[PDB]
Amino acid sequence: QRSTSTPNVH
Amino acid sequence: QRSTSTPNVH
Amino acid sequence: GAMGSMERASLIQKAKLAEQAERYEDMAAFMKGAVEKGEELSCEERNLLSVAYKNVVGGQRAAWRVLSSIEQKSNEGPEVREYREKVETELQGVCDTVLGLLDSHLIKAGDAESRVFYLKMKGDYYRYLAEVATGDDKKRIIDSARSAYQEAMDISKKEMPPTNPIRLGLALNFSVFHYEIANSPEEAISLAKTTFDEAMADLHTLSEDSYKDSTLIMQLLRDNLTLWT
Amino acid sequence: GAMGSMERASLIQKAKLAEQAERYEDMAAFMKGAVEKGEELSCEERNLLSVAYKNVVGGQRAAWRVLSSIEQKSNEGPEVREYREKVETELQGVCDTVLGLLDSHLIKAGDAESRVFYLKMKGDYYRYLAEVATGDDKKRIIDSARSAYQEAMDISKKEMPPTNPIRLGLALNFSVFHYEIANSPEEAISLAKTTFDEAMADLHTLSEDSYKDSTLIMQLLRDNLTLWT
Ligand SMILES: *CC(=O)NCC1CCN(S(=O)(=O)c2ccc(Cl)c(F)c2)CC1
Ligand SMILES: *CC(=O)NCC1CCN(S(=O)(=O)c2ccc(Cl)c(F)c2)CC1
Ligand SMILES: [Cl-]
Ligand SMILES: [Cl-]
Ligand SMILES: [Cl-]
Ligand SMILES: [Cl-]
Ligand SMILES: [Mg+2]
Ligand SMILES: [Mg+2]
Ligand SMILES: [Mg+2]
Ligand SMILES: [Mg+2]
Ligand SMILES: [Mg+2]
Ligand SMILES: [Mg+2]
Ligand SMILES: [Mg+2]
Ligand SMILES: [Mg+2]
Repeated sequence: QRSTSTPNVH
Repeated sequence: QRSTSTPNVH
Repeated sequence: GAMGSMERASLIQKAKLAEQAERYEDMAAFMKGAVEKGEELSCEERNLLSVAYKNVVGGQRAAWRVLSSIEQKSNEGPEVREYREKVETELQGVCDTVLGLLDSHLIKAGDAESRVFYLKMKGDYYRYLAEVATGDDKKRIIDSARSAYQEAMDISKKEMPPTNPIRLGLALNFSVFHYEIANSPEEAISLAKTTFDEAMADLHTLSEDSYKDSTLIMQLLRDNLTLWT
Repeated sequence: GAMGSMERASLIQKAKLAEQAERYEDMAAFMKGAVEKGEELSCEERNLLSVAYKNVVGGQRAAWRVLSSIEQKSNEGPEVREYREKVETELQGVCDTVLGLLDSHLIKAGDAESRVFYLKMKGDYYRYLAEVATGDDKKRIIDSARSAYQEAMDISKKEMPPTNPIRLGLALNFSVFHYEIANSPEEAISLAKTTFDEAMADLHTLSEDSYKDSTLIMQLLRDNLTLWT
């Protein structure tokens, strides 16, 4: 399981 | 809601 | 072609890698190169070809439908129409590619299974062209789709048991044609019903290596019948 | 360019249509054309650019990861490596396109918000190049990513409140860099922790028009810290 980066929103 | 056609499998 | 220098077996292997990677345009390109080697496709390879192009064109159809709906809601600037026409042209180019492979290489001769599958595919991609067509074209494409489906139907009823998944998938898609494209809901409903009823009457013909596919389509026939009644 | 003849406003409008249609390559092309008009981007437009390219490159990264995993499991024919190299080259071309727009057009001068966002974007796309890089290149790309992130960090701590979503998103991605690329888990953990703790200490600075974004990133910082401890 990899680290979470900033996701896409809006 | 539209009709369902053959889906993708395998 | 772009795939002309690659071994057929390598093209098949890479199509399978592209499916695993969910790179369906790549997968379709690899499978096109494999078809262009001029040998027949096995059942497994026909499935790769089918899955690849159906994924590519399905995303195009779904995009076209979003933009077309925005376009019609704005009829109650040219940008929406222009962008819809751009997606439309791309979709038609993919359908033209598939129909060209079918006519140039695939439809012949051969398995009854394979002959029915390619004619069903021809019906499908003419149907996708018919979803976005108008005018003098649209009537041409609709008769082309019907003729392909109807020939596939005749062969399938002659040569395949009523639970065969190609037979069922073809009958499912032909009824969707009747309902959604030809505006013949009674035709669609009677085809869906007799297809399902005949599969249940001869349920014993399910095949060990494909029965999950068969029963999936039977359920889809029943879902369409509930939707249509 | 392919978008050179289209009005900037039409390019923005079509990017929004392409997002609605989930045509992210089209959306990225439209946004590239808009950037190339040479005017600054608003916050809304920066989001379109960000969403578009992140979608394009995210699908490439996920495909690369599938193929790379198959490649390593087969080290315990050339087709897997070849196809992995083909996806890799495409990914690098997208990152080169984004980095070129940043350096050619976007990074200047301007909002502290906007300056931080573009430097964070530069860090991200160097990081994506670093995920697939080796050798004399890899060290070059890693320092490039760090330098971009570190400059963005300095500006953000000077000019933005600790709950600002660009500030938080940057700090989140910089810590992922430390953990996954630079192999500095203590650096990553200490950055994630102080970022989250400082946002909670100054929770009152949440903005009415962006607080859902801020609290999403704070939770992602906490998820990474749980994963890393
Ligand atoms: C042996 C062979 O030709 N295999 C290729 C398959 C045959 C069936 N088609 S189909 O599109 O008719 C179909 C797809 C999914 C499901 Cl669940 C079906 F029952 C049929 C695909 C290619
Ligand atoms: C005003 C402005 O510049 N808007 C553009 C946004 C700024 C934030 N970034 S981000 O990538 O840092 C980000 C993305 C998602 C979420 Cl939930 C964030 F909190 C930050 C995107 C572009
Ligand atoms: Cl357009
Ligand atoms: Cl007959
Ligand atoms: Cl390749
Ligand atoms: Cl400073
Ligand atoms: Mg060959
Ligand atoms: Mg109006
Ligand atoms: Mg037209
Ligand atoms: Mg033979
Ligand atoms: Mg302009
Ligand atoms: Mg081995
Ligand atoms: Mg390489
Ligand atoms: Mg100004």
